[PDB]
Amino acid sequence: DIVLTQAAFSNPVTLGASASISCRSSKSLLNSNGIIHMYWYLQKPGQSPQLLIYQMSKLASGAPDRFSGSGSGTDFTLRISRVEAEDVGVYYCAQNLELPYTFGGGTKLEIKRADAAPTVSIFPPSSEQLTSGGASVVCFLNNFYPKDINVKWKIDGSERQNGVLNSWTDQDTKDSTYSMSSTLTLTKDEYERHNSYTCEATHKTSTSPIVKSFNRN
Amino acid sequence: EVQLEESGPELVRPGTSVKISCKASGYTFTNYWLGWVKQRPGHGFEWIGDIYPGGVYTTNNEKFRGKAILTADTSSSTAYMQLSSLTSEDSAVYFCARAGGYYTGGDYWGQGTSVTVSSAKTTPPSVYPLAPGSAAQTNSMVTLGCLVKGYFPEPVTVTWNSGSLSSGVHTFPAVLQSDLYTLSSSVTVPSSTWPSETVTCNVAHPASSTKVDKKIVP
Ligand SMILES: [Zn+2]
Ligand SMILES: [Zn+2]
Repeated sequence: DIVLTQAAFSNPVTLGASASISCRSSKSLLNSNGIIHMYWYLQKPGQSPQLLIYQMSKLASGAPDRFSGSGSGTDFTLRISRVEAEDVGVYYCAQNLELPYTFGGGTKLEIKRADAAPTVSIFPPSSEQLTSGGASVVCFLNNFYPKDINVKWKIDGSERQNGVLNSWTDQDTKDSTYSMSSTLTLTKDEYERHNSYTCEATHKTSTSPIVKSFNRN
Repeated sequence: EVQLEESGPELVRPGTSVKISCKASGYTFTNYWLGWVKQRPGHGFEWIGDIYPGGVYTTNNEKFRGKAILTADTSSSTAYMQLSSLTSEDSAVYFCARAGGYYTGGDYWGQGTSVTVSSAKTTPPSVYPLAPGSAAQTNSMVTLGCLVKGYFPEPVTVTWNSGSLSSGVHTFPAVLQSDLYTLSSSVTVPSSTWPSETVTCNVAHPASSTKVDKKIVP
């Protein structure tokens, strides 16, 4: 298998600044026919891949000329002359010199933006859920930066680790923030035995966590 | 406009076979290679094989020997990929792509086909409204949401006001647990406009041929 090695992440890049992403192949991708079988693709969250560069340095149709590629035939570089917020996604190198054709593991491009505190909203279980014997307490933590965040749930003041389900968005293509959802799922029986429910977010924008809570009574 | 239109989401039982398709238009079908790639949830890409409909010629990834077979119907400008002896390892989104020409890469891509390989039964989602009230929610903007719980398989489609509300929406990736998926979606609108301006989430689950609309009321 020809192995293409790429870093999993980029350092955060300031909006409007240049960036570079590298790929190293375990074998030269230049043919005897003079063709270099190296391609760069971009996949944005929830989208199909897009070709950016073909034959190491040729600009694909439909790709903006902010993108360029170069290399030695063994080592390759994708450059972005001025990064845009919409460029966030995973960049893959790929080869079709030899069978089987293979891809690099992809490099995530991250945009650096100003720090932003999460907007935190908490929601008790709906009546409809309770009727089915379930009780989910939902906490949304929206539009924060940077992505590093920790959420803690407390019931009657005591940390609960059980029954939590977390989900995170990719970096937003417009405002370059992140969002997260955390759901504490209890049974109605247990939910109705306690009173206070608390969602606590630890983020670099605050010494004390951001706390949202409610009382069942 | 070159278009590659793939077949819809599949839920199939292990050990069976599935045949997914890619309908091409906008160019001479027989003049270009079409390829297929696999993307497992959270992972990279794996190349499966290429087919040249004017041949018919194929080039294949031997990692999939016996498992994948590529065909093309010149009469309908459709390429097919058949996957057999399925297991959960075959659960993935499969993409078809057109090769632009002489080693110029995959220039046009299909939208992908989600294949889930499982013994679990299809289950419609329960959709619960997330409304503020037990704690004045901030001051200029208000956040609402929907909790989509207990469905199988992926995917669901979430919109707000049938798609007319899109700014300020966050739909979170589903998480699987106990053989069922749970997803959440929030929407943030001006405080002065809810509830005067109604807000409703629409959750479509094509696998169960179910859609549910939940209006968010105070
Ligand atoms: Zn947002
Ligand atoms: Zn208890």
